[PDB]
Amino acid sequence: EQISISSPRKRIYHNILETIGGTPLVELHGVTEHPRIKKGTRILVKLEYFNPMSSVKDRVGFNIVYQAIKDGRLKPGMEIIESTSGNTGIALCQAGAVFGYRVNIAMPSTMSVERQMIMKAFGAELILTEGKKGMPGAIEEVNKMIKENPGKYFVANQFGNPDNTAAHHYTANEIWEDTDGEVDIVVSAVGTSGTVIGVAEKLKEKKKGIKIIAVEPEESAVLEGKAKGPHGIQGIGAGFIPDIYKKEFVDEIIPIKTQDAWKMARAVVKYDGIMCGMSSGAAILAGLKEAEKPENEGKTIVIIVPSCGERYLSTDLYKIKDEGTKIQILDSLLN
Amino acid sequence: EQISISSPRKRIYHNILETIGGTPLVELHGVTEHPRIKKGTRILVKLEYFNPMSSVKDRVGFNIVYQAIKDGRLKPGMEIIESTSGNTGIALCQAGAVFGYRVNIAMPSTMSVERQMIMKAFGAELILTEGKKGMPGAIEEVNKMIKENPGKYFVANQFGNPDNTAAHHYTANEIWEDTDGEVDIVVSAVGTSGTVIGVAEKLKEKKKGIKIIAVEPEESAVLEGKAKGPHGIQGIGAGFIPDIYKKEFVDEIIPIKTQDAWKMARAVVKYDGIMCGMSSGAAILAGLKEAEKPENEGKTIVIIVPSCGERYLSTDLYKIKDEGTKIQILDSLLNEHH
Ligand SMILES: *Cc1c(COP(=O)(O)O)cnc(C)c1O
Ligand SMILES: *Cc1c(COP(=O)(O)O)cnc(C)c1O
Repeated sequence: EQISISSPRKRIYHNILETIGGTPLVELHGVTEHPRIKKGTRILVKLEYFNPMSSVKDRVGFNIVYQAIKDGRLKPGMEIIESTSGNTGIALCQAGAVFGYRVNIAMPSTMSVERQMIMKAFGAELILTEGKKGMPGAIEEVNKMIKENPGKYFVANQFGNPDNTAAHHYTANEIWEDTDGEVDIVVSAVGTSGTVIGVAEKLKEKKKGIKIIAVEPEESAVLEGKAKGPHGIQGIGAGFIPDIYKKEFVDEIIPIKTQDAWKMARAVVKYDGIMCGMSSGAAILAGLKEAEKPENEGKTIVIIVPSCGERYLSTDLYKIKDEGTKIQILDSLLN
Repeated sequence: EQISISSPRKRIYHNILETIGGTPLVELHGVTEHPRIKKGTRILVKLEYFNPMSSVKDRVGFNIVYQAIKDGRLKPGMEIIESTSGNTGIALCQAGAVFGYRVNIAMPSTMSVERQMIMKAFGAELILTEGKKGMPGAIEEVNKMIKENPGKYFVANQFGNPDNTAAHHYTANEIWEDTDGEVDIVVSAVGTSGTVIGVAEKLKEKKKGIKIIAVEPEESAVLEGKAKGPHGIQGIGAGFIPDIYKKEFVDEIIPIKTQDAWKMARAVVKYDGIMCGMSSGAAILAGLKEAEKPENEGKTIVIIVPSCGERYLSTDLYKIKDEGTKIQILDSLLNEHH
């Protein structure tokens, strides 16, 4: 067979923010080579690290800040300020630099040492919190900071800001377009849940039969009624239900163990040559568990890949190695 | 003024390899705001970190393996090898993974330890040579391996492989289409020279008068006949003139100093929100200087941005915090004369 690379975009972008979105939808083949996965069943991954700062959050940082400005909620003199688990902080720095607004961030030193190492360069100004802080380290921090410093700050409030969810109607349109309306199932690991709900509401609008599946850490299955627990899937498992979350739009929630998520992440880069992050591992494994169900035969399954594994080198993601063959590794992951 | 994000690609890719190329051409603004740069001249950057592994090398690693598999130089039973500790090794690992070929990358033990990890992630067999030996030590190991194992390896040979250069006819094609034939000048920091020449070859077929400019470390201006020397602009300044290099296609060569390249890279991310790498900082500076030249008013200048600054967090790229207002920094970057 022949392999054709991408053609010219035929567009000259005015600024980096215009290169956000329109991320590639790619077929998985290596990790899908399994007896119970029919050839008619298509498993596609939507690579969000193709965004300017390699994360799905690029859509969110841009939208939150952009709307706030056109709204009047953010105006000359004020400053953006948020508390995040990583990529959101980065996307806000990217938007701030372009719009000319100084950014302020507060995150838990426990996520990924290199996310902390990106905000400075952009012109940001940090503060970081305790691990096991989960959010009281991210969230509250800014709360107090703003408090006495009145109408000077604009808080992103990613977990409750509707402009987060809204940015994903584009993610949804992209999925619908790229599959020419064949998308049957969409799988998404949840952080703020802006992606899962934003996509769900926009796709349901185009076709109600689509099944929306949320993915969360088994060690902190909060969407499934459990309590905040410790886990290693960076980017998700906030430890509480986001205000922007709407269960009515989610059909099934799948819990994934931190380790299986890492292991899946390893198989995906090894057998498909796609270097996805930790949360992507959880999303893909859950997507593969759907692909083997008898009633999903022939269906088209789209899985969001939030980030790239390179932003996790400092972690244990690629530390331990896996024994056995591919089919061997795939079996341990599915059963 | 309205800001519109990208539209759906309206396409499903058979594999990651197919998402290579077709990189974005973006207008620079913040760093072009200096009295000596005219309002007409257009300064654009081609972001090659939009490739699947964030570097211009994805095009090269792909084409080398693809062309070899097509010609029969690479076949079942063989393995890929290459002494490289940069982006090319990563590029080859990605191709090998998809095409199903074992990859072997040789590099000094002591350096770039998780780029190493990135490579091991793809399942690459790392060949760590003696630290104080450097790249020459790794190349010696490669030569030793292929010599003791005749017919077993396929050497990428990025500095002398015509398939490197050929890959950039696409890069060229993209610049031509994206600028609707308007491109006047192309600036490219040189590593293997695959980019500057592959683009020049194709573009000089499109129209007469397209200026091709190569950029290199001012501390190792080998293309300019100077002597090899120590510099800090990763990705370029190989220290010798690559076999695929063809002086005929290059109109001008601009030497850029290491810290200047770094200083530009910071200004670009800070004032344009584009986190480019070291070599990108060098090319952009070079490109900006061309933009202040009287004869270049109203022209369209295209600058290649080889990689993302995220792959340089362990270096001193962002360690130094520049003092001064934006104008002070830009003015300090463009104050050299004649
Ligand atoms: C932010 C982030 C997510 C977010 O999922 P959402 O539903 O959009 O909040 C997922 N994965 C990673 C790695 C992230 O950084
Ligand atoms: C590979 C690479 C280059 C290459 O320049 P070429 O003329 O194409 O060899 C430049 N910069 C960086 C960072 C690279 O990795």
